[PDB]
Amino acid sequence: AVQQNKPTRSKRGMRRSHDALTAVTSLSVDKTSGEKHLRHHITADGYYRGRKVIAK
Amino acid sequence: MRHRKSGRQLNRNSSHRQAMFRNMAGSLVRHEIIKTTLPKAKELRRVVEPLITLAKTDSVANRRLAFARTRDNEIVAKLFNELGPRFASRAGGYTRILKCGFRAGDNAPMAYIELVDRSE
Amino acid sequence: MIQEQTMLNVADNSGARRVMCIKVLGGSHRRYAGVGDIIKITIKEAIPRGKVKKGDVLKAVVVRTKKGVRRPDGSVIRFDGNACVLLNNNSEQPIGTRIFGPVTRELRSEKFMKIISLAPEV
RNA sequence: AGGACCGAACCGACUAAUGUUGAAAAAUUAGCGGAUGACUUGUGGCUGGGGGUGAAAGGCCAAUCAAACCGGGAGAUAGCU
RNA sequence: GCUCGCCGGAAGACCAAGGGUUCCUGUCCAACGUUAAUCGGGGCAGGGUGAGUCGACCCCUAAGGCGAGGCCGAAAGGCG
RNA sequence: ACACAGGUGGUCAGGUAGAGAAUACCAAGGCGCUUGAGAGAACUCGGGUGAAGGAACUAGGCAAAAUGGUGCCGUAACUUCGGGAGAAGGCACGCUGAUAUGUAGGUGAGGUCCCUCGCGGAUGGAGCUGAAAUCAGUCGAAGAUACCAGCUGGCUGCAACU
RNA sequence: AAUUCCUUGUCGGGUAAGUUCCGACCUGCACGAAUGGCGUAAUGAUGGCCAGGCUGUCUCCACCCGAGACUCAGUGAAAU
RNA sequence: GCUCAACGGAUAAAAGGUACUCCGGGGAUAACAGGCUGAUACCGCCCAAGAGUUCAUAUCGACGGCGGUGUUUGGCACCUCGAUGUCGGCUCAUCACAUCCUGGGGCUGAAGUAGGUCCCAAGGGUAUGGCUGUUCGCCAUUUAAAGUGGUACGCGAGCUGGGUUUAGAACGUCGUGAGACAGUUCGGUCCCUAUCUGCCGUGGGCGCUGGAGAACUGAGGGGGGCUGCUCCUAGUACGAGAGGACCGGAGUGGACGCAUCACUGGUGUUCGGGUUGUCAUGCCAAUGGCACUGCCCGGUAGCUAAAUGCGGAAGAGAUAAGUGCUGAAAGCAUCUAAGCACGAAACUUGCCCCGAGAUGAGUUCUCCCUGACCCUUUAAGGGUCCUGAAGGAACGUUGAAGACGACGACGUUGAUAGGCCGGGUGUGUAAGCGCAGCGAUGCGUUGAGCUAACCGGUACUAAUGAACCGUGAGGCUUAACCU
Repeated sequence: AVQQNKPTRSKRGMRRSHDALTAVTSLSVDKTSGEKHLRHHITADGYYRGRKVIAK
Repeated sequence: MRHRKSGRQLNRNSSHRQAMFRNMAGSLVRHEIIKTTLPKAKELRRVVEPLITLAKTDSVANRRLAFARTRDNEIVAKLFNELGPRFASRAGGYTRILKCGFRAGDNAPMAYIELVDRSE
Repeated sequence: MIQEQTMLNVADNSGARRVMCIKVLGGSHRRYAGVGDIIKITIKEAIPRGKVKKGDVLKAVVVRTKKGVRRPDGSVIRFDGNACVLLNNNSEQPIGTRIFGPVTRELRSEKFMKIISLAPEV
């Protein structure tokens, strides 16, 4: 009751075809600044949705 | 299973989550913004909003409460004096949540929780 | 609930506190007995003033349940003991002269009214 | 007074469960039990191969044992593989 | 720094065997701790082990080992 | 073999409760981990809840739950007269008052006393400490309130008991 | 019967029934006095048969709590 | 001259035992299972000494004969001894039909009800209690039945492990004895990191071709299928009577299966209150943490069965056995040949659910798009710019939707999740103040105080412009219409 003969490398390619990670393109920008973020978090500059959320 | 239980069981035993979120309530009122995981930022809202509602009335009988789980030497004058007009007098909506992104080097979602009014 | 291998008190006059339920009847597979419906009993103690023998196999009917009588409105009428009364297997009818039980509507739904009605309790 | 009734420390194997490519070279969790004795124990010794040790199973003798382990005769012998 | 939690006959304190540079400050982050590592019993340096009286030795010696003169044995070895 | 749920010698064990080294909150003291984040389904492991029925389950009450403290009562057969026996079967328990406004148990000044002088000796009972228990009345679901803490009876092969 | 096929002998008791249990019997194919005989209590890590309490063993499970089944990141196997 | 006679003789000199062992070889060789055969086994048919008060053949059969079966008890020694778990116990399948029950009805020593016997049929069904290792057996009560067989006399990469079939013990017997035993009991393990074929939910492609969106077809598959009790017809048929039925005409049940949480129970570790030990806010009160959710006493929302509601349909089509019409081969006769008609719990629909990968890739409606340039040179292929509809994706708030995915609600054209407000269910009259009572404790202010899920109210907190994917009327033809 063990694997006998090796599975095909096309079948290995097809089982690996089900990937869903994205290249995140395009990234979103703030309504007052062209700085990039994912569609629901803050920028690393304190800008967010044209509101400004973290001071310096 | 869970067919009316809307409480998040989150991670580790209930007695940890109790101790931790009762400590985090003291940590939140001290600095008025705290950073943690998105699940922890939302689970800190539970029973702390009723605790803010509890801090509104300045009567000597209500001054007996808000004292069983979270204590600190520097809230003793704000209790039953400021927490009303600053927060509890709003009638709900005492906090704000916002995801700040991911955790350093790993896929954990990170957020900040703040109080709905900032001191002037 | 009354079932196979249950020991009960008996509603028959000069009957002992101990009679054994050997079958719940109904021909098909059955879990528990039912009020106003038959059950198979053996006598585990006999009282000399009574009209039964120890170790004898007899027919009975359930006359009070701790589960209560409750079909028509869901409003329960309840009792503080489980008991049956003894029936003859050929001539029919309750074998005793008095019954110790509430003698409810489903017992008068049987052919027995003449020998149960000395004391109605509900 | 006690090869005495229950019982900590101390000891310890009987049932049950978990564990069983484990934390594991035999433990873990719960209970029942041994506890002035024909007992237990800290420390150092003494008993060896057909010999030891055993209120005695051919059990135990450093995981091994109807005869331990290592090194030699030994590349012994196999009408067989 | 403030706050919380658990153990509290231990999840504490002291002594010993057995191990062996482990102690401390001063830094370093390749490898190690089956990670992150800025920490470290890890790397690599530098500093540290002050005794008449403490544990050992002293002096006697149990079990046991050795063993003269002497004995047994080719002998290894052994008795007393 | 490991920074391994393991193995391992000697000395120590306060407060409150409690007979107590059981057992908990604690004390002094210590640690918060050498993968983390989260989630949550059939199923896997243990613990918790248990209606009405109950040993029917099973080879077997195994396992599990109930009993559980100790002062006063009350106890069979058999027996090596010891035992069986905590047989079996019952009462009481907080708090306060009234029993003994605190009894039993332990401890005890001066004086009387005997001398030798003297850390006197010895006789005694003012004082100190202090169980376990009882009864009434009121309160609770429940007072041996938690942890801790005995299932009971009968027939019988065989084996002295430890 | 720790000794006995057919045997659950044969009878009695317990039981709705009972190859089990308790008690007798003799016709032991083959017990027997130190290779001992027979009996008695507390007692037995002893075995068989019943009664009661209590109870999720079971009718029949139903729902919880703490840990795995899932998933993502870090470090990433073995038998075959 | 050696019965060395094991005789063609292994040495002035050699016997037994191993289930305590153990070594090399093996289905060459047995056992538990696979094949072959069917004497044995159970059954039928030819046939008939007889039984069946008559009568051989309703029913049953001595004798002789010829088969039906694979299928047992045996025979047999092929493939298996580098290792097919055996009996019984639990838990659960699939195929036969030699039919126990359920539907059909024939023959009869069948008036009727029945009994005896026969065969069309495997769609549904086919207990429970005690004794034993247990099948096998026995006993008590239930039943529409308490059918038989194949599948290693079905289910150990299934559960159990008492017997048989481990080391140790203990009894009876045989032997000189180690041993041996158609003599027997006590204690005695049950392993598994799931690869491939399979099964059961669920993502993602390719496809119908210019792209999207909403929904529905039915070639085909699955599910479903029996039955207990009672009453009317009716005391009808048959029959003095005794006794007592088909035919169709309803109601009511169980195992079993489904659904909801409304009742009745249960549980309900986000909650109300009492309490023993103790710690903590200085201490006291009030109050909280721990001690198994300390002990509990309880429980909303929810879920659940032990609760309640319901369930295996009516109808249509077509058959087998079987009954027939009309009729020729056989001028009669004949269910068959030509030609017509009926019939079973079977068979197929209808019912209920799936279902175009039905590649044999179904079908309607709606939405949208009317741009140019270059190269080889070409009805083929490649490149460039311009800037893009319909729609999707992203993102929340989170769910009655989940392991991951897939899917619902909606996102200020805002009640999607929460808090807050008014109240429910459920707890139980507290605190603070005083009073009665040495006091425990009780009393008034007080139906106090407390709240989550249920009901209603409310923008108080939170919920991006829209980037990105998607572009420009989309190849050929048969036939008709519009232009």
